[PDB]
Amino acid sequence: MVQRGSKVRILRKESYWYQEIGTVASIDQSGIKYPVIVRFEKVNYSNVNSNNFSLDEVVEVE
Amino acid sequence: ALYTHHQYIAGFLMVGAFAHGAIFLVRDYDAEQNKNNVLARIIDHKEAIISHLSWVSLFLGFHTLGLYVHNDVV
Amino acid sequence: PGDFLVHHAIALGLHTTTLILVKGALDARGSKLMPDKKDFGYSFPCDGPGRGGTCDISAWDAFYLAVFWMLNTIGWTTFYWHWKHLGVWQGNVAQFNESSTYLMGWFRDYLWLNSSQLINGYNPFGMNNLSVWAWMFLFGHLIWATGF
Amino acid sequence: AHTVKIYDTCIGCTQCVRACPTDVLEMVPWDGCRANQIASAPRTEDCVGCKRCESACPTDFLSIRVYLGAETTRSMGLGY
Amino acid sequence: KIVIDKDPVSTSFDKWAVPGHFSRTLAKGPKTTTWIWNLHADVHDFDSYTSDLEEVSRKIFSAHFGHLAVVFIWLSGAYFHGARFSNYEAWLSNPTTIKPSAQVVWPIVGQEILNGDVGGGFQGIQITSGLFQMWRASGITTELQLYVTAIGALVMAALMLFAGWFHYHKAAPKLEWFQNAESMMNHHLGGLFGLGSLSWAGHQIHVSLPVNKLLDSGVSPQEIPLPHEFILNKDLIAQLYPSFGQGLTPFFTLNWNEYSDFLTFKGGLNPVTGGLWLSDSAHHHLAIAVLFIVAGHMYRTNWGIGHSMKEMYDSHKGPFTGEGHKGVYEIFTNSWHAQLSLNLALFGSLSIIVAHHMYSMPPYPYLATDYATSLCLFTHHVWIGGFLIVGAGAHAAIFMVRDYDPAQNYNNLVDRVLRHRDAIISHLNWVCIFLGFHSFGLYIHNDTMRALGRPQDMFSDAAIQLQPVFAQWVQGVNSAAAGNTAPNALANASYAFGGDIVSVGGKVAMMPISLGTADFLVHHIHAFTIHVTVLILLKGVLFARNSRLIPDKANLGFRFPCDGPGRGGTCQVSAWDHVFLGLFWMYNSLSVVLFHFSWKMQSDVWGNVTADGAVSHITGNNFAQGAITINGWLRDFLWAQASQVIQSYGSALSAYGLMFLGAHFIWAFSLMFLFSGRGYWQELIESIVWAHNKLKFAPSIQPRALSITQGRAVGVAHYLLGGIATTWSFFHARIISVG
Amino acid sequence: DVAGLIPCSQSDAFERRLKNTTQRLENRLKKYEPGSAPAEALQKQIDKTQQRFDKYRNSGLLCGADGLPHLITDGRWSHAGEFTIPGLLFLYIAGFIGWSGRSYLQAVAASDNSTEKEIIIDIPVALQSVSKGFVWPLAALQEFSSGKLTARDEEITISPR
Amino acid sequence: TLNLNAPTPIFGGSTGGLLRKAEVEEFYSITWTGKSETVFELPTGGAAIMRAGENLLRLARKEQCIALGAQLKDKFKITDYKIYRVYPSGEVQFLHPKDGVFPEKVNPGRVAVGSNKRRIGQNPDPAKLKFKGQETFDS
Ligand code: CLA
Ligand code: CLA
Ligand code: CLA
Ligand SMILES: CC1=C(/C=C/C(C)=C/C=C/C(C)=C/C=C/C=C(C)/C=C/C=C(C)/C=C/C2=C(C)CCCC2(C)C)C(C)(C)CCC1
Ligand SMILES: CC1=C(/C=C/C(C)=C/C=C/C(C)=C\C=C\C=C(C)\C=C\C=C(C)\C=C\C2=C(C)CCCC2(C)C)C(C)(C)CCC1
Ligand SMILES: CC1=C(C/C=C(\C)CCC[C@H](C)CCC[C@H](C)CCCC(C)C)C(=O)c2ccccc2C1=O
Ligand code: SF4
Ligand code: SF4
Repeated sequence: MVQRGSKVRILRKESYWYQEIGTVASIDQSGIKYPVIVRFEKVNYSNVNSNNFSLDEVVEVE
Repeated sequence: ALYTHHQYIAGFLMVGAFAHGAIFLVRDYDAEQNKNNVLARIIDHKEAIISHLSWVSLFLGFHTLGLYVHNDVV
Repeated sequence: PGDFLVHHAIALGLHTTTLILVKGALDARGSKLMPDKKDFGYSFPCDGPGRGGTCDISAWDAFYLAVFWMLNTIGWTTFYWHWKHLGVWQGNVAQFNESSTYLMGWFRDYLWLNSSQLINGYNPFGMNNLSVWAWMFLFGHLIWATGF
Repeated sequence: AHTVKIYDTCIGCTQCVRACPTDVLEMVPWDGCRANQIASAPRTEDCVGCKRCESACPTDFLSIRVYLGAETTRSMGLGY
Repeated sequence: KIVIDKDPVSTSFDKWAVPGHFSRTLAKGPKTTTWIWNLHADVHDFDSYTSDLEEVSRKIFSAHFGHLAVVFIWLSGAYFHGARFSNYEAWLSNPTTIKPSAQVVWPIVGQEILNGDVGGGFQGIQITSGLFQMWRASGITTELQLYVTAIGALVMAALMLFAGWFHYHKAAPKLEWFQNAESMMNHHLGGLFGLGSLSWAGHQIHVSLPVNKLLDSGVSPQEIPLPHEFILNKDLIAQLYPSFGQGLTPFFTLNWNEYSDFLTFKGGLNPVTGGLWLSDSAHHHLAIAVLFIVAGHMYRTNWGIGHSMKEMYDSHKGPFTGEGHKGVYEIFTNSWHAQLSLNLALFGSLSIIVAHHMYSMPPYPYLATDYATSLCLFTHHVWIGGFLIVGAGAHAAIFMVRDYDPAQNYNNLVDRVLRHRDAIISHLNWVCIFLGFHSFGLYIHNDTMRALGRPQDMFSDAAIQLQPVFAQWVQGVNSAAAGNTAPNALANASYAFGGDIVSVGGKVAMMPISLGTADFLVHHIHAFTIHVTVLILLKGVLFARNSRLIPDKANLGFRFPCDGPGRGGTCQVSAWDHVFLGLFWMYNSLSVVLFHFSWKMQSDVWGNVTADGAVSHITGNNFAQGAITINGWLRDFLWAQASQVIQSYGSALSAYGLMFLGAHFIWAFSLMFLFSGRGYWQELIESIVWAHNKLKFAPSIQPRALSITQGRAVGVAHYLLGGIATTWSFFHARIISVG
Repeated sequence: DVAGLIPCSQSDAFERRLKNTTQRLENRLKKYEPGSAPAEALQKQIDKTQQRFDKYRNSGLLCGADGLPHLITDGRWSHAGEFTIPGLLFLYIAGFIGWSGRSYLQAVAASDNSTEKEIIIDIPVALQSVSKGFVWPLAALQEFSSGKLTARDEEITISPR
Repeated sequence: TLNLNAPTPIFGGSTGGLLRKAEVEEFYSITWTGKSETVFELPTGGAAIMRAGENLLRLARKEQCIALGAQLKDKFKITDYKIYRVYPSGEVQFLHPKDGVFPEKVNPGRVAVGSNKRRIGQNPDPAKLKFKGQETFDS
């Protein structure tokens, strides 16, 4: 279980920020798949900084 | 004409060697079946091979060009 | 010392051509730009203008850039074979000795000095048996420039 | 026709639909939640393959993909 | 009506800190490295971020002051280096023998071998800019007059630079001060062009003509009185052309015939120098002034009399063309780009007209015998002119994307050209293919005929003749025109059409450039290469908004790389990419014009004259039978005349040899950007960010590959720089040695 | 004498390059006025030539049949000043510029706006990294031993497999 | 329906439109009501004038209809554009709005065509689907 503000590492192998550190901005309090919103320092090639991940793709390195 | 014949073919054969290995990796390679062998380890540190090939390309070309431009100007 | 500088140009060519060829070999299955490059095949143009624009991204186009590099590497190789032997065969080894150390002697004393009797294959006073080569010389310039 | 497949990491952002120049895409309600949406491509025969729907998807490595298949007269974008 | 605003912009350094301050897209910080190139791309494009035409035009006005500053700064350096570091004083005593020179090179690592034996007791770089011949025609005899002019340009440079600060930060004019085109046309015609040619006509009479009358009598540059003595001492202006003793009473009483000795119509070349007669050019700009001052009283202002350009276009409409020119005035007083493109078209079209009128009618004394300068003066202004014509097709395309309004343009002359553009482009498409076959294929035929031992089947002068009869006739009506249809002129408009050989020193100043079978071929190569250059640029203009392929190409922009790989692939569809492709074709077109010029003159025109009168030219009349085949273009021009740019190592011409090979590099380096694409490098950089992220020091400004539009731009920039600077080095090292 | 290369003090082809370089400048001097300003710039050029032939004769270089000084990199200590000694002199200077820009970026990245400080360079932090850059052959030794010179591969981003 | 005949805008021009492809198979027509007599750019060349209308325009491509249908929603705010594709020498009537509403708006009763119940990193290798009729993205 990840909470907001927690510094996570992404295990989604397709992501631009795979195996990189980001801070969770929020989690969605419903049963929606991919609820974990992580904000990253580094922008991807579409110059965005957020994505929706699941709890299986993140860890709790804090 | 005989040296220049086979060397230009050898370049075309050596480029086509890496070309058909590259076709193997899209079509025929299966990373769930091929794991922990020599093949699935070279893919595992492929950034280490390209960047160290990015150095020796850039190490020679910075210097043997500058060694020529030195000898030109001088 | 002239043979020193060419072998490191050659070693630059074999390393760079390998660099392009093992780039698209190992990155044929995905990168941070296009992670699903195995879903699109070996030969496909691009993934559009999105994600910064992905021209020449495929594993086919890494072959395609290294064909310029092998022609240049064998071009470095066989220019060095030919001009070294053009002084060996003519008995004047000193022309490759002093002029090959700097790139103007490579230009003046190989491409300019030796292409004189070729380029007089057909002058306005006659023609020789080299006029099939002087034609195919210019024929080769025209087809090369058309690829541009 | 080019194949357009929409993956489940879509968020109902509606951005790829309004960036389509040939009106291929549309929004549809989702089964398991019945509140959020997803894009859908019921008119893939109209798809020219411009990949403008991938330039508008906000998810990291976009939820809608375009695979350039066989080229008909519509997908070639021919006025003749 | 002058209307301004008082202090709209403060003079602060708060925005000097932040780069990218002007736009909402920038100044947030570079998250990637494209921002470093996004900043330098859209700075001087004021129209994008600022959405007020009043604010946009104030930026444009005060910026030309900054460009006026850098020209004056550059002009002072032309005058300072002629004052300090030149042999201008020794050159006036012997102008044929001594080579013109400035730019002494410092005694460091070996570049003091470039300070060569250039003439007299001076050592420096033999320059090819013609400033020595321009300052002699201006009358300058000592270096003090050059030194004060270098100071005079720097105070003028500060004057323009202060005026750009003042007219944006302090007193910026409103929009209505800029939209007054009739008062602007009135002022620039009579004031800038008329008084500028009236006041320069004053210099050529009082200053240039007296000192040159003694210089062509050949006394000394020291014995000649200073040019203020020709204003003060009226006895001194009476011993040479004694019509100054009557004052301005021939002028006001219309008895202008008394000025028949310093306002002539002699019209030839000076037999002592080989330049135009200065009394012709004195009479010239005086006649140009009155035509320009009178024409500046044409357009209407706040005094009722005068033409209105809005009502000349209304009721200039025919039955073919619908609503006529109705709307082109309102387009031209609102679009800054349509004003830019048209003023760029006829600035670059003029710059080639300047080149053609200056080798054949050499305006300056000892410019014609200076073959080292007359070729570089031709090849410069041709090259300057072709860049500006590509900027015409560029900025006409930027007009179409955001300044074109369909509501203002219904059935006018912009609408009706955008409605039959498929008829314009395809008929332009055919006439290139017709000209490419029937001009280049006549070289391919002549290659194949001379290769196969069939010299009687090619197109030559001793073969199937293609004589240029429409140009040889015009050579006849202009060589026999002095005395019959221009009866007051003593000699012809030029010696290029027909006339004697003017021989100044031992060398030809000018001689009749004949036209033959080869000249038919190259002038149709020129007709072909221009028509393709038009075809790429005009396709970019007419299809800048839409096509059958992309119907919303103006919604995507003037400068975007592609609409994707769909519709078969839509790479290089935008209006910017046609400007990018036309740059090579402009490079392709102009480089043949300069190859045509450099060998036409060396074989048929330029050369030496013996003591009897026979001419021996430079390359020895080999343009007639050599320049009809591509092999003769390779063997007798590019191989035979680059024998001075490569045998120049170890001599004073060595920096031409180094610029030769050094520009072959940058040309060939450009193909790395042109032939390849971006998405290779963006995954190659992903291996280099890894090898920097491994040692924990990867930069926070994330490295990106150059964009698709930038990679095209950085490849065309090094392409032109690589080939022009090769042609720069080949031309300079050749004609300095033989001419 | 390592590859048939005679030393340049007894190499006659090298001593003949001097005879033709000054003869190509004395004939360049023979036409000018003797007290003039281009005359003294050629004698400054003639004597600059004599200061490179006497500099290469006494340095013990190896001249071939052409008469030009050849360099010998296998590194021998009798020929150590060709590549080994300026190569060591190179490697400290390049590693100084290398470790300075690496120490600058690690300090800047743990701040509020890291990308801002790459554009406008903080002269405190820039001159700090010069102080941390002069000690780099010592500083990298305890940096590599501490484990914080490199990163493990679970911390770097990496393309999909 | 298409309501042909409907008045063409007052145009008279455009080489660039509706050539021989239209008479054999598949041309398109966009129909709208323009609430003025104002000028608008065509995808062919630029002007016509929109009628009071019932305005109709026969275009060559569907891509040219949505480009014009975007201009009427942008510049004139007339979003009532209703494109078609013709009969016997054409294919399919009533192309847009396909379900009585714009595709960016949600409408129940639509079915998710081309949906995938997986991510893109969960796509199989092509070697697993080699020598089969399955493709590496279809489900
Ligand atoms: C014996 C070795 C060998 C074999 C069996 C193959 C076989 C194959 N290759 Mg490989 N390849 C080879 C060597 C080989 N290649 C070499 C030496 C290179 C480097 C040059 C390559 C680089 C390569 C690439 C990049 C690709 C292949 C592909 C293929 C596959 C399809 C080829 C095809 O249909 O193209 C059709 C054939 C042509 C279009 C031939 C035209 C090109 C020639 C060179 C034109 C010659 C110019 C002209 C005639 C000269 C005139 C003279 C002048 C004086 C006028 C097939 C499996 C493709 C594939 O997808 O694999 C699954 C593919 O993308 N090959
Ligand atoms: C000297 C005092 C001074 C000061 C403090 C300012 C301050 C300002 N000016 Mg002003 N201005 C000045 C004089 C001054 N100006 C002058 C002399 C001119 C006439 C050129 C102008 C005309 C002007 C315009 C049109 C605009 C400004 C603007 C500005 C504001 C932002 C500019 C900026 O931050 O970029 C600083 C820019 C630079 C440091 C680059 C200067 C480039 C110079 C002029 C030419 C360099 C080319 C040179 C020849 C190099 C060739 C290549 C080289 C390799 C050889 C800032 C308040 C902008 C503004 O107010 O936006 C709302 C704006 O649009 N100024
Ligand atoms: C030297 C290389 C080269 C050649 C031959 C061409 C040729 C052409 N370009 Mg291309 N172009 C080039 C470089 C070249 N370009 C480069 C480097 C670029 C990138 C900037 C471009 C970008 C470009 C643009 C943007 C455009 C062109 C266009 C054209 C065509 C002009 C129409 C014409 O007059 O054809 C005449 C044909 C010739 C001069 C070829 C000579 C061949 C002889 C006469 C006939 C052949 C002999 C024989 C019959 C062969 C058949 C026998 C065989 C089958 C057995 C022509 C095909 C334009 C176009 O297509 O508009 C119509 C156009 O708009 N090109
Ligand atoms: C001198 C001498 C010697 C030595 C020799 C040696 C030892 C050699 C080696 C050699 C070698 C060392 C070689 C190698 C080569 C290699 C190559 C040729 C490579 C290539 C590769 C490739 C091309 C790959 C590809 C691929 C990929 C990429 C992926 C997957 C698939 C494949 C695998 C296909 C001796 C002892 C005898 C004695 C004395 C003399
Ligand atoms: C002596 C000699 C020689 C030899 C040499 C050799 C052979 C070497 C090798 C070496 C090697 C084989 C090495 C490699 C290495 C490896 C690695 C692994 C590396 C690493 C590195 C790093 C990691 C980096 C760091 C840094 C620095 C150091 C500085 C700056 C900063 C930086 C961070 C960049 C010769 C004969 C030539 C010559 C004579 C002398
Ligand atoms: C080589 C190449 C690149 C790679 C080139 C890049 C990334 C440019 C980077 C090179 C410059 C020189 C980096 C400059 C870095 C610093 C500014 C250096 C500062 C040094 C100071 C001392 C001045 C592309 O991105 C590309 C894209 C599209 C088509 C072709 C190409 C292409 O050919
Ligand atoms: S484009 Fe992709 S991310 Fe955006 S709404 Fe459509 S499916 Fe979702
Ligand atoms: S430039 Fe990029 S988007 Fe355009 S066609 Fe090429 S690969 Fe596709």
